[PDB]
Amino acid sequence: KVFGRCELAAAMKRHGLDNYRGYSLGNWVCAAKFESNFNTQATNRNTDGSTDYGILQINSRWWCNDGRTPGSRNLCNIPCSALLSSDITASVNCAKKIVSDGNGMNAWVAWRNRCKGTDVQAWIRGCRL
Ligand code: NA
Repeated sequence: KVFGRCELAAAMKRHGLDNYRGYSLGNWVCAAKFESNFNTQATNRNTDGSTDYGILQINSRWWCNDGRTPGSRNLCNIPCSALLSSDITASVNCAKKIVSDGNGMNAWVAWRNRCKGTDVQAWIRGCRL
């Protein structure tokens, strides 16, 4: 599923991501934009041989199992394929664990490089939330 911007904002809010660990909804929508372009089916191979999965490009090195990331963890206790579903529940539940890990949203390099410090509220502009 390719979410609309406000459609994804509404879904993230419903699942309690808005101001989760003190990150406003616009931060999460901004991260999703630059990680996945709002595409639940987005997959990207990392140089270390791990893969990033779904709207928030959750890495198989730590968070989900894909069966092909040697020496990796599955700290969200999910198959990485569950992160590609049209229903973002699994991605959000796993993102809540990632952002609680100590470095907040800096875990998402694209958030640090493209969203951090910017006018992230622009990403929920005009949304009925
Ligand atoms: Na893994």
